[PDB]
Amino acid sequence: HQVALSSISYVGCSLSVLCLVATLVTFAVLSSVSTIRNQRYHIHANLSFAVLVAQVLLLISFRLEPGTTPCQVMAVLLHYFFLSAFAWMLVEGLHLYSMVIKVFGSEDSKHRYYYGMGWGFPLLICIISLSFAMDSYGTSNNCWLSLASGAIWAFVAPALFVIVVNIGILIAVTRVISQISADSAFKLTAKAVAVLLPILGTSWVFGVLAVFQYMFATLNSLQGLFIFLFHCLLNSEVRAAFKHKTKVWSLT
Amino acid sequence: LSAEDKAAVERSKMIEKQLQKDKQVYRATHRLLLLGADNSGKSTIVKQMRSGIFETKFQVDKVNFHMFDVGAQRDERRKWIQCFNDVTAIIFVVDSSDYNRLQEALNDFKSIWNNRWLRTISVILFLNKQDLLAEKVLAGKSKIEDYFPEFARYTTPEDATPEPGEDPRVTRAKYFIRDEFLRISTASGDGRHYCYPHFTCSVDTENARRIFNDCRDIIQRMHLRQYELL
Amino acid sequence: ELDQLRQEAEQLKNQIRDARKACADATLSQITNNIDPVGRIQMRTRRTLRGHLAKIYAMHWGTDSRLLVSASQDGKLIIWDSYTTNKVHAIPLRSSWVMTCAYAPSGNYVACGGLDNICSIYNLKTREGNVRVSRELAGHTGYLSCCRFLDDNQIVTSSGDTTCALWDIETGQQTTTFTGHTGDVMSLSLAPDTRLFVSGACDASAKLWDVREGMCRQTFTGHESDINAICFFPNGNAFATGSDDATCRLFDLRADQELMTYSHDNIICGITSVSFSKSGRLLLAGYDDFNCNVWDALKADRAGVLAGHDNRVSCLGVTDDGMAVATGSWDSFLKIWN
Amino acid sequence: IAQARKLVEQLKMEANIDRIKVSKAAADLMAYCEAHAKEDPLLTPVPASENPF
Amino acid sequence: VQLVESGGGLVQPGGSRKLSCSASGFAFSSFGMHWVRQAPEKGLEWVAYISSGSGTIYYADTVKGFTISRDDPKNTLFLQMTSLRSEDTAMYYCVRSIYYYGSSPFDFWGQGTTLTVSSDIVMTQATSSVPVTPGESVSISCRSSKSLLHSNGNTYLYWFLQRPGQSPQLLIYRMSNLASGVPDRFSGSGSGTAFTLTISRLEAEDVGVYYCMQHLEYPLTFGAGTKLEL
Ligand SMILES: CC1=CC(=O)C[C@@H]2CC[C@H]3[C@@H]4CC[C@H](O)[C@@]4(C)CC[C@@H]3[C@@]12C
Repeated sequence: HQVALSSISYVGCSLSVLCLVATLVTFAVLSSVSTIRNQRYHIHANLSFAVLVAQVLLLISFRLEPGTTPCQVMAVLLHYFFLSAFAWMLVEGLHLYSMVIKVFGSEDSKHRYYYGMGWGFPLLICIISLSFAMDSYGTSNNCWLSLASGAIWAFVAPALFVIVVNIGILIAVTRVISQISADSAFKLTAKAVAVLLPILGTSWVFGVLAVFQYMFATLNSLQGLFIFLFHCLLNSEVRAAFKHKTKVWSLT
Repeated sequence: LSAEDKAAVERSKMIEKQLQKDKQVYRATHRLLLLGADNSGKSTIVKQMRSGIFETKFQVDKVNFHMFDVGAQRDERRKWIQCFNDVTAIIFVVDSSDYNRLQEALNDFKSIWNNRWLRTISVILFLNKQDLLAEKVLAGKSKIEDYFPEFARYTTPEDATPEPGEDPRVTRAKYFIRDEFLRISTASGDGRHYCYPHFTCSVDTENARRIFNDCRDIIQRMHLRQYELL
Repeated sequence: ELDQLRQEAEQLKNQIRDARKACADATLSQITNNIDPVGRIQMRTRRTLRGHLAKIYAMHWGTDSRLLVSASQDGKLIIWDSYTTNKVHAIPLRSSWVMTCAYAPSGNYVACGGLDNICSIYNLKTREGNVRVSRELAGHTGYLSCCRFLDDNQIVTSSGDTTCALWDIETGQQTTTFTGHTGDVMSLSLAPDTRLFVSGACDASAKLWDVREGMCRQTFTGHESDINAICFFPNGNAFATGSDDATCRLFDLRADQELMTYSHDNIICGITSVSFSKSGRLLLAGYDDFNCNVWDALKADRAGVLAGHDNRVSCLGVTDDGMAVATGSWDSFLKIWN
Repeated sequence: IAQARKLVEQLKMEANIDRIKVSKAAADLMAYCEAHAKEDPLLTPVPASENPF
Repeated sequence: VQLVESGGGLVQPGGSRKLSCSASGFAFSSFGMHWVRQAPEKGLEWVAYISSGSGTIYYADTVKGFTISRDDPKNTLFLQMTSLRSEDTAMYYCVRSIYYYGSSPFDFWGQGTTLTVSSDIVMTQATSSVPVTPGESVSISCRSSKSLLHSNGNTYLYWFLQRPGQSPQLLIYRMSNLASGVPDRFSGSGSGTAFTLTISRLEAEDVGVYYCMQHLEYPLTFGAGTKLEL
């Protein structure tokens, strides 16, 4: 029954907006401390903005009257915003792999492929999808991409690929976490999985699979909540930066 | 601005470009502080892979390592070690043949492990008398219980690995020293820095490989801790 | 015998302490409780200088109050133009662990040194157009901690070999050697007349030396830990010493005393650098809590705080005209406040 | 041996310096700070006209 | 310190010549370079400038589209002449000039090579035949159509000396600072829009032609050229 899958999604996605706004605000406020000037926090902030604009757009989606005039631009901007989000999850996964598995040659700056994989390739994919077929963006009933034709593949092929890689990389990063924990084995690995759930997007597999619909909604509506919790509140670096900047503003 | 001010700005930009180029090299080179003792074979380890400070630059898997032997300095260290708050590892070399100067070596790991400006810095342990240790313990002149009591109340741990089969009473001899150093390095600073032990000889090769592996592990742990992983 | 010599030394020390106590009539606080307060001094970061690769360990102000020298333990010596945040010079170093730098009063030479045991004098005014190592000074069996320029040809250094040394640059030899320190000397301050200089060491002491062929004139004690900063008063009749016991102390050259202590119960970190304002009313000290504190040098109380740094503040300086205060910290940043 | 003699001579050298009262040279600091106070930019913030920064 | 050059001679009006300048004992890769022309029995004029490295190149209103390039590894500054108009039959002098705070632009000059061919702040130096005797005092005056006083309080007047059969030598930079290795008897004073150069106790080595330069706007203008006939 599509009576609770809408309310749960709406409340989760609404809390997501506030949490991601807080995430970007705090990342901009603590952008002067040297510990939050790396490619990692660039990826975090960019993914935060992408998911924010995707979820705001979906909230507007749930109420916008279908048609052709607003619906088309809305739909196109809800592909280069749930694809840019996915590409930024892939960038986060690749950075994690080039930081925990291949530990050397990582401090070097590579702010060219990351901003090319995210905010880049999504634009090219959306351009080619619009060129191939534009009427498939309007659909009917609910305003989304065509979950009736092959146009959805232009979203499900880039996504399912990333989810696969972000799974395999995750496995690697868990295995190392196992070996390091094999110097509490079930405690550290579980926390690592929980921390990697929001950025790696491994909670989206239920989207490919689909009771599971409720799990999908409750897991990928609070994605921003999880990002805010595990990368803006429970992160020791951000906490120390916030403490230092608050002390600075208190004394200044 | 004037012409001579625009040209000064351009000179500053060129200096910044060169500085960027140098920072790329600096961030890709892992600085190690080689801190041993007079009896230790650090002066031979540096020679095998080869006043003030002595820089030794090597490279194993296309990765640059820069060891820094502290030379003509005084007998106190609590001051210049602050300059090594950003190094990847401290390579501590101990000679195992000299049991007499091992308690003194013992009360120098504690001065490094439990000293500030070094809580994020790990220590790579090089016990560098393995052949000499075997030569001493195969004879009867060497007596671990004599210099160090409570040796009898200790057995080779289940996690032991005689390399060429080694020889009994030798593996325990190495592992007593290993366990003593690791006990000094265990009950303090949990979750910020770790000690990596390695048995080695002065002429032994693959010592650079051991340093490479330990640096890989240290950087891996630091990067994991940058995330909220562990 | 040895016991007799020890007894004589103890008697001499007790006599010195008794003379100091007898000469102690009034403290600085009693003769300053009436002067109006300096108010809440609020400076702000005007220019922030960036470009260094690693921790900044020393900096010095040129005599023109415009040029700056900063030493970074990546092996770099950068000469900045503080007015226009411009990089005038970038000198690479043979070593990479530099703990001191100095600007010559003329501005033609720059001093450098560190764990390499050698004081390097670089010439900034060659006809070839590139800064070149003009003279390497060897003779120190320990790390150089501080170097200062008397003129274009004489240099003064303090080293980890518990000694200071006055060098003739042309000959490259030690014209004079100052001994009497039982620990690493970390900082030394030149007097304005350039005839005397103080030097603080890790034996919780600061000694006054006469440059013109002299020895230790006075010794000053009272710090509970290592002194790692020092600065003369503009009159040259007093100096401030900072130690890693969260204390900056003022000593008077004419009385062999500790005039005042600048400590707060809420500061527990060390003090890395110390400096004075042009008028002597303000004492500036950088601390290990990433903070810089400015103190009313007459009435010992906190006057203001400069808190813009994200790591340990290492070096401090005040221009010759008192226009600005430059602070270099371990985040590879120098900040100008006024 | 020689170190003890050097220390004795050093302590003898610093024990024969004419020391002035702390009451004086404490008001001298106040006098030098009352003067030159108009010449201290950090004490009284000079307006933006005379401020290179 | 040598800044020689070659590549001149007799060129037909066809407009095709390459002319290069080789520097030795320099930091040529860190120093700006200038090409300065001098017509036969006439005054000086500024041709071209290349900054440290490259990326900042200027030309005159006459030589624009006389390209100029650099070769750092070989220490060679190149000038390509695409036209051979009869007005370009001037001696060409290389000039070394570095621009940082406190620098002395136009420090060292090469030795000109003659190639005979078959907004604009005006500098006025009216007097050109000042008669003097050894041991007397001379005063030359130059005037600026604009104000050579930027808001940073740095006047930008330059005084140069060219003895007969010799390359110009720097005398005064920024109207007040004496060049390195010149007699202290020279001095420069001014207040803007009008400046003077005073020589005290002329010692018979000061006889030559004196020139004034602006360095406010990169179109660099020369003075008429005052000659001390002695
Ligand atoms: C399938 C599909 C294609 C699009 O190009 C954008 C569409 C946006 C809405 C999105 C919709 C919102 C909540 C639903 O669970 C979910 C995820 C089903 C898949 C839809 C998308 C992602």
